[PDB]
Amino acid sequence: MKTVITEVIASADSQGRFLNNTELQAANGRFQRATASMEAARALTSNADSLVKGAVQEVYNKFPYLTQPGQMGYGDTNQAKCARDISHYLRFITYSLVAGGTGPLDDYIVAGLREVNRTFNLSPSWYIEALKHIKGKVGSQLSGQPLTEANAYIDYCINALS
Amino acid sequence: MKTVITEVIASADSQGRFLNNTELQAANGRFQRATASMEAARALTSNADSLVKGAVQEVYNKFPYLTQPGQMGYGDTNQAKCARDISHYLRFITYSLVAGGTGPLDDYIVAGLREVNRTFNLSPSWYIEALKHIKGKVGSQLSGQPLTEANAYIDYCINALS
Amino acid sequence: MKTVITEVIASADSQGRFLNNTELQAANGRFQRATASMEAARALTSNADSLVKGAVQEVYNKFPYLTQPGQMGYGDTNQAKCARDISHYLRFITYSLVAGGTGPLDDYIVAGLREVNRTFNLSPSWYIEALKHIKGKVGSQLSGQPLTEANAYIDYCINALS
Amino acid sequence: MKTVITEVIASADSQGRFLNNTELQAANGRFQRATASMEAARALTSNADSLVKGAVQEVYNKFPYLTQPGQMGYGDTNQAKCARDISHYLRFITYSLVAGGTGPLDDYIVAGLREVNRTFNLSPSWYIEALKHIKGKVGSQLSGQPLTEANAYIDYCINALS
Amino acid sequence: MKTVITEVIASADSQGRFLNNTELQAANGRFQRATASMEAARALTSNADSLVKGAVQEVYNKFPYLTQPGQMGYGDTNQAKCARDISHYLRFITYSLVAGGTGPLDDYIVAGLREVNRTFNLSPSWYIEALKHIKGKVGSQLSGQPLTEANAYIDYCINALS
Amino acid sequence: MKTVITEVIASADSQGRFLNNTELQAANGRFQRATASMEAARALTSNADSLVKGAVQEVYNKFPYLTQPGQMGYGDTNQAKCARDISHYLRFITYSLVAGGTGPLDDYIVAGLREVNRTFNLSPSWYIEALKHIKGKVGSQLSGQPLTEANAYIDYCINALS
Amino acid sequence: MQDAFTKAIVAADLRGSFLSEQELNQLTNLVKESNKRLDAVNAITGNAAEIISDAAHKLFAEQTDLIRPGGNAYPNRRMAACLRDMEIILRYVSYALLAGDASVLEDRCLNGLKETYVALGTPTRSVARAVQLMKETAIGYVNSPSGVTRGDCSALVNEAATYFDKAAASIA
Amino acid sequence: MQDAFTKAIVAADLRGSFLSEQELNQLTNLVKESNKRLDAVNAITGNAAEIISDAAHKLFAEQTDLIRPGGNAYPNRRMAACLRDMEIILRYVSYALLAGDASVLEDRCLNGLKETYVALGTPTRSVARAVQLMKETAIGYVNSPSGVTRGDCSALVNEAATYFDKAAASIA
Amino acid sequence: MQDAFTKAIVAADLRGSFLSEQELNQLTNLVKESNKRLDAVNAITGNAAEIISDAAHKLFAEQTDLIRPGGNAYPNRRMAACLRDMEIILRYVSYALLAGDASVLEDRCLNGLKETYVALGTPTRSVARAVQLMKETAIGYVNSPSGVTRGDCSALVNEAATYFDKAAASIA
Amino acid sequence: MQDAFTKAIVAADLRGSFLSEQELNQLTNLVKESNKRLDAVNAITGNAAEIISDAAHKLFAEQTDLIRPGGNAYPNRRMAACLRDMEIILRYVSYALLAGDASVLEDRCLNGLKETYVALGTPTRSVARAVQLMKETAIGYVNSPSGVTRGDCSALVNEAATYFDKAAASIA
Amino acid sequence: MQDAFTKAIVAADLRGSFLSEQELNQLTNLVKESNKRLDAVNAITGNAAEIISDAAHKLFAEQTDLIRPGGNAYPNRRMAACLRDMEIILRYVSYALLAGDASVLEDRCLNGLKETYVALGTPTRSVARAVQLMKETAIGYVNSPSGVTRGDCSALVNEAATYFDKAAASIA
Amino acid sequence: MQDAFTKAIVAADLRGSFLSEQELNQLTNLVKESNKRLDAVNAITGNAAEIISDAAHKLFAEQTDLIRPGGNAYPNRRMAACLRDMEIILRYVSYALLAGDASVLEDRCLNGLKETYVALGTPTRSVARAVQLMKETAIGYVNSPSGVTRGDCSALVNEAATYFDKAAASIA
Ligand SMILES: *[C@@H](C)[C@H]1/C(=C/c2[nH]c(/C=C3N=C(/C=C4\NC(=O)C(CC)=C4C)C(C)=C\3CCC(=O)O)c(CCC(=O)O)c2C)NC(=O)[C@@H]1C
Repeated sequence: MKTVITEVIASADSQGRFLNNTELQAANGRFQRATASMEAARALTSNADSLVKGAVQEVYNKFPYLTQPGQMGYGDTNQAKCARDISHYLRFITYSLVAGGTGPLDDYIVAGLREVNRTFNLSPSWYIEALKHIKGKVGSQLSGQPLTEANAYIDYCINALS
Repeated sequence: MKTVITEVIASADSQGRFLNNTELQAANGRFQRATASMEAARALTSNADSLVKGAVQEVYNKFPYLTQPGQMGYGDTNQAKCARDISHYLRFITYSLVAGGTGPLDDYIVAGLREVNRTFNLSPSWYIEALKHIKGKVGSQLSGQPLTEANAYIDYCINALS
Repeated sequence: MKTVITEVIASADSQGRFLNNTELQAANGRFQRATASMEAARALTSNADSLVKGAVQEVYNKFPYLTQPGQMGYGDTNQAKCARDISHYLRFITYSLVAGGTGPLDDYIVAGLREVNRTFNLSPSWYIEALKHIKGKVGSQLSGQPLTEANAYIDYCINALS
Repeated sequence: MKTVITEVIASADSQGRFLNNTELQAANGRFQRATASMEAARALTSNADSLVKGAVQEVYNKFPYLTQPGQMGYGDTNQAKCARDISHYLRFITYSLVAGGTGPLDDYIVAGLREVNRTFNLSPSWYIEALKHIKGKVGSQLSGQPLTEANAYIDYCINALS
Repeated sequence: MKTVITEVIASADSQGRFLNNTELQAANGRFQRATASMEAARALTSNADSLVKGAVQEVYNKFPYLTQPGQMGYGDTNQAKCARDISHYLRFITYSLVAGGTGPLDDYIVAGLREVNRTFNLSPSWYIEALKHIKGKVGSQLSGQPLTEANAYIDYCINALS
Repeated sequence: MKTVITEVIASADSQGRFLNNTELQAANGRFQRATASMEAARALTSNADSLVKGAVQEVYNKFPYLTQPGQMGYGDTNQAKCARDISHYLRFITYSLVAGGTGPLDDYIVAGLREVNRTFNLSPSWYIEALKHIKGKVGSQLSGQPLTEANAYIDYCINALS
Repeated sequence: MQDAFTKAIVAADLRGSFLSEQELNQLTNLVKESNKRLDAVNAITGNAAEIISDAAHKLFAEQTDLIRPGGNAYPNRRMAACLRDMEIILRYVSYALLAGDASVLEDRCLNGLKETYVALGTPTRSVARAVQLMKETAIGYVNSPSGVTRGDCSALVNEAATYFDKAAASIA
Repeated sequence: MQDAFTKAIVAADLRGSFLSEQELNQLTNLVKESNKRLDAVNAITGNAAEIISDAAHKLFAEQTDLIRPGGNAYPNRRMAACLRDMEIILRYVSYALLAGDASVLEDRCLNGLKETYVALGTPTRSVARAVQLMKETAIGYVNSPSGVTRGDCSALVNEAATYFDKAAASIA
Repeated sequence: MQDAFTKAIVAADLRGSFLSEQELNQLTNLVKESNKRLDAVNAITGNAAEIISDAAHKLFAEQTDLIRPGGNAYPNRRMAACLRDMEIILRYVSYALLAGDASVLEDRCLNGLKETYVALGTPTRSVARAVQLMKETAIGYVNSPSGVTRGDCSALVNEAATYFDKAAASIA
Repeated sequence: MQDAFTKAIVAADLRGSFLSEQELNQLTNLVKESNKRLDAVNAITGNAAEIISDAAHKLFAEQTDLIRPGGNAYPNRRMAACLRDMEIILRYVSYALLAGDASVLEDRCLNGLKETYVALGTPTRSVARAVQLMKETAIGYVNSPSGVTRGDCSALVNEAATYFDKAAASIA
Repeated sequence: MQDAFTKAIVAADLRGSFLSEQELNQLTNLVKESNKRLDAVNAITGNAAEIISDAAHKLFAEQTDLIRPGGNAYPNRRMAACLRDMEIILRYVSYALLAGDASVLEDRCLNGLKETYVALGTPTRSVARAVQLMKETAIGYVNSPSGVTRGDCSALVNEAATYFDKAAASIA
Repeated sequence: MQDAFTKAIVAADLRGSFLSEQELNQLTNLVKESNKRLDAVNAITGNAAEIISDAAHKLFAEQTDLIRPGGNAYPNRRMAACLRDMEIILRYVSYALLAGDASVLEDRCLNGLKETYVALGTPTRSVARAVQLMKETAIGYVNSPSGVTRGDCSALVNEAATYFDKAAASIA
């Protein structure tokens, strides 16, 4: 799973090489950034329920036809899967924050994303809109480098979905 | 040439990928370490003439037979090449310090090292001893993380010669 | 471009081989099917204007929100590009019919389809619905093997979009 | 074993692909040709004994030295192996006719042909003469597309021996 | 072209290596054998006309049907090409003797042999018989190691034709 | 293991080929050289103790510092390993002489030589000097082609150490 | 690879015989029925995506454990691998249906596949269930085509089922 | 690779058009003549070895300098390479004849071939002559098959000639 | 590949010199400004899809010839190849911006690219225009970030422009 | 490959949970101790050749059987293979120490290695001893750096030992 | 690969010894007899096609089941594979005869071969019989050459037999 | 690859002739002188490292610009590449000396080498000088063996010089 630390190890290993000062300075960058990252993760974890609820409701505000009979935002099961999915994204964002890299998102959401969404008729636009709403809300919960960290991973997702 | 920055770009590039937060945190480690590294480079630069002289003389102290007629520490040319070579090592250590990686040493000293030394009958032991002496001297000029940076690159050379 | 004829030639060529009775029977199947295929192409060509008009309007009946301000079925240009695109599909269906294979569709629509639609935010949804509408209409225009031909290439497109 | 059907399946499979209208038209050519092919196979099967007998004797008329003592057409064993071998060829021609391809001939006669004949001192010229004789006889037993089918596989063998 | 000398050089070169005592001893074997080999070449060169003439006649002796009208030993041109071809074989045998290897025969006769003979309907049996007859005659012209050399290259050809 | 015989077999085998006169002449060079080679091996074997003894003592005469306390020619164990190592070289030279190639030296001394010597701090100069002393002594024990053989394998080692 | 005709030839050769009447008549019936066979293969190809999608939807409703953390169709990477397998198996089943012989399915798909799944920790019976679910939807399309001449395809439907059923039994 | 149908489609697409009546009528006539086309391709395939061997015998009777030391069809290795080239050209010409289009011959055979020959020192006009000699023998077989329905194949013969003549002109 | 620090080392080595206080002061500037540099790179990465899509929409609105039959962004295959190229160039430009040096852009992207486009018949000025539009949208994102500390990034914006302008001038 | 953070995430995902307080607090302490971790990794890297060489000298002084004819560290080729193995194992141990997780050592080094040695006739307990000896010398360097801030590294030393002991137990 | 000299060296090295007078004496004899050895190897090479052909003709006269439908030397493809195997084995036997050592035959030919045949359904006893027939014809040629100096080759004939008999015993 | 004997055969074949008395005489002379030739090749092989090193030391004493920053034998990587080239050229020269023909040197070493050096910015006249210094030292060893039978090797020395001089003229 991709983190700064697995990445620098992969680098040294691809060259049959002991880790040197090149890779250790890199690793220090991961460790120095951890405090800001963990502060972001903590804020997203503790506001998770309301961040998910609001995001799901913003999807239905943006695409109102979804909540009509026959549509994919209609019924308890469709709506429960939405909340679950948006909870997944937020969970994997917190993981990436704590991990020091995009690996959790890459491995659990991004690999297979379009194949899966195509087969189950899931529009990336719904998830992009959910994530933009979460981004708006996180902007009042965090500032400074914790905000920069959170935004990086939220934007990463939005891009993966585009 | 290997630095944290070229190595994270190479990483992203090998995967056909934009740089993401993984690589940017790594890069920050390079930038955050630069101050200590530049302090080390400056001390080694300003002390270079005496560090080289003392290092060359320590080689002769440790292997006295070298300065006898017919031997490879005898004569002004043999001794001038010694001072030149040791200045090369110190120059490339300072470059590596400033560069944020082993690249300068790898590309200019380490690649071809054994083949060159074998052909010209240069003992790695002479250079190891020169570098150990320089390391002793640097230990009284620098402390803290500048020292840790200097020592890393001096030890890197000692290992490449072993 | 893939047709029965280019396919059997590619087959013989991949083995360094003259065409034999195996490939000539195959080619006969292409030639025997041409009459039905060309009858299908003729019916689709002559009703192309009304097939396109109706298909575009069915997209808007199925997804009414599209024709609201700010949406991708709003305005002369959005709607002109729709009619053009649906006309492309029908044009390449007729080409495939006449060509004795999916090659025209493969080379001009299928290759790059998802990458293009993703970048320009084009829902396969819309095109699937346009094609299903065309299929309904063609069902009263053709029967027998001309119908079976037309349906094959329409369904090919629907599958490529799924 | 190569038939139109195994060949179109191999084609679709080599591209990771469902069979489409390109391959199905090809397969129809196989099926449409089966009647003529089976009529050819029936005629060759029912006249097999006299076709083999006359072919073997034609080898001896064309190369009379073969039936002299010490030669390869001398004796009941040499002559029994001749009738067997010619019956082999006729049997694999009927199999190819029925199979919709050259596969039976390719797999059982053509693969290894020259190496085997070289080792056992079998002249291709004998077999070419036997096959030309059979072709003459079949010309009075069949007409139209059954003839065209029979001739294709007889000629295929003559070519493989040249 | 394969000789002991080109062989041992190829060997050293494939390993990125200077020639050592292993290859030099081998090369000495080539040089020591040269006297016997050149004595064989001399005898085959000076008897070439009668060796070729007798070999061609022995082919017609063994396969009398060839000299009948319509056959491949009939007429001045067919017979001239026979004498030419048998001269080629003898010439390349002398070259191989002198060269210290099979290379001349490999490069000029053996590469392409079966393909060429198959296209022009040339039986290897004719050439095998010509070569056996030459071998009988050479047995009275040479003895000892010159004979052993001559025989080796004659047998080499017989095998390449089998 | 590389000898003329394994070499020519490898050559024929790499081409899927029977051994021919090319390889057999080479093999004769090996067999013809054996007498001189075995005479060389015989003289080195019978003088082995005094050749090793004198070679070790010449190393100490050429590099006198080695026998001082703390140095690598000081003490029973360092000096016993020297005599053992020099005995290995002489043993593998006799093997290569008898074997008709460098294979014993290649496989048992040359493969891994630099890596081993680098790790245990063994100077090639010591061994070169020992071999040059042995070469001087062998020059009074052998003459002619036995001498040329002995010198080839001694020089081979000196070069492998350079 | 073998087809129905090629299979018969191989058997007749092992007897050293020209094909028998009996063998020729099975092959004559296959030729007679071949247009229906082409329609049946066309029904699968023309509806492939929907066959996989309908089967997938049903499988994950019946076995919700697969789409939870810890389940073998979680995360997105495992769901994508799963859907890809369904497409692969459906592709080889349809090849077998054109050939009139299961050998392509057996040789290029089913051979060693259970062992692969067991080594991966993929629940083999859930893969089998997926295959059966695809059979049901695939047969529905064979039986419900657009403007095809009405007639009886029950024999071809049974044959199609055997190919799907072999896949499922080989995997489970 | 293109065939006659695919060539028309590519042109109609550059105009942004459905195929015209004129284009459709020329394709309809190719379909009408396609059995004769299949017989003509079959004439080359069924007689390929003899077409090459007849052409080869005639070439080396007209140009005896090729089969002497110093000549480009000497020694055996060069003769073999020569015969192989005749085979290759005949194979691509016959592909073009099934396709009704020379693009496979041009793309996979003729493109850059003269330059290859010039680099090798192969006499390009002698290769061209070999192609012409194969044309003559090949057309002889197209015109004299066993038990084919009698009719006029002059158009297909002329078309076959164009593909051979295109090879010759490209090489010479 | 080089970066800004590595470039200085190379030049100092050609003089046989330790780095000067001028060169070191120049590198100290880059370290001091490096957080802004990371934000600037982050602006491009975090908005990459939108930079490409905004640029693409504008290009094809201006040059409607490219999306007609006969045009080099038609059919879907050519449009996809076009979009992929925009992504590749934007990716190498952003690498250059982290590095502080254009060598990765030049070595792994721009070198020989115009010649490739000319061989393909791709209109090089239209590619150059795509790069210009991506520059504009990319620079907009560098200047309009969410919740970043307010300051002056004009030097880094100018530097980013030079890398885009390097690509355009190399291609056009 | 996993690291200490990634390992925790994998486990929290199997529960369908955000990371717990407890998990976060052990990751927070790893971050707190990370500078010492970097010094410990640096101790091994900076003294790698020396660590390998002292361990090798000691092994061959304890087990003189290995450096006699018939022994597995004779001739030069086997000694070189042996020394290479020591370097490989020390490299993967040090990777594990940066990662805070043994998975890279298990996956890319230890997996199947005993079986390889048994097939080769390499004495597995002598390899284990070599690893043990490298642990002792490597830990000595971790405890004896030059000019590092003084403090307590016992936990990191214990952790390093576990990775070495892991390797030895897996091999022996 | 080993030869007779190399085999002795390997054994002397395991003892930590220079070669003994006994070992040197055996190698001296091999050198003395080496011209006869070269004739013996020459007898096989110069008559290789004939040895395989005589052996093949006898095998299939004896075991007529192999050349009937159902037999393992039927059809042409199996007969060709069979003849190729006879050539391969005879080649490796003759290599062993030049070397004075069976290791090349065991390492590059016989190792795992019976298992390969059992998996294929090739009757291993019939392969062994082919080898035995090749031995008889090969030994005939070694004994009855054109114009070689008359003498006793019984030891070399016995040695050649061992290599053939080792092949047969390893396969059967 | 050609040798002296093979070169003659190629020329005789272009005439359609058996080798002449004159050609056979040259070749007889080469055989007669072959033991000297083996000693001359053995002089280069046995002293290869010293030849390269003596030449290298002289080159860099003469051209001290090459070993300064900016010079083409600086840094260690360029020096190693340089030494490697000297060894490569000396190896192909010695191969040509065993062969009695320069074709191996020309085909596998010299062909296109000047162009390579010019592209790299390697000073071709300095490479040529290296080759000339190696020639001098190599010829010194040919003339200075240990315990070789005394005689005249001037012809072989002159021939060795031609191979070195071919290399130098081809490179400069
Ligand atoms: C122009 C680019 C915009 C802008 C930038 C700007 N940034 C800062 C300050 C900081 N930016 C960072 C960002 C990072 N640190 C990292 O390790 C990484 C990779 C994970 C990033 C992206 C940090 C740590 C700082 C310092 C602390 C802070 O939050 O301020 C400034 C302030 C000046 C400075 O150089 O520090 C500025 C001006 N400013 C703008 O207005 C542009 C829109």
